[PDB]
Formats: sequence, C-alpha cells, structure tokens
Amino acid sequence: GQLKQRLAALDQRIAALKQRRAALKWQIQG
Amino acid sequence: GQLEQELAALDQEIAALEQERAALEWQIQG
Repeated sequence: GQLKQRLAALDQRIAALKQRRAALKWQIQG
Repeated sequence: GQLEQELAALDQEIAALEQERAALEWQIQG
C-alpha cells in the first residue's frame, strides 16, 4: 500500500495547489 | 508582474508533482 499512500498524498497536495492557483488567477484579474 | 511569476512557479510545481503521479500510476499497473 506504500504506492497507494504516495498517490493519495500527491492527490491531496495537488488539489490544494490547484485551489491556490484558482485564487491566484482571480487576483491576476483583479 | 510578480503575480504572473508566482502563477508560473505554481504550474511548474504542479507539473513536477503530476509527473510523480504519472510514474506512480504506471508502477501500480505492474
């Protein structure tokens, strides 16, 4: 299960970074 | 602008993580 846990943790970190990106894109548009 | 630089750095970081996820999604098939 070590690989499944890596993938899950990667999905969590990526999902959080996409939320930051969505916030950053909105800032770029004021 | 600084914001556009951060957005590029953010996409770079997401890319590197998605590449890890790609490699993991291959090994989980083998």
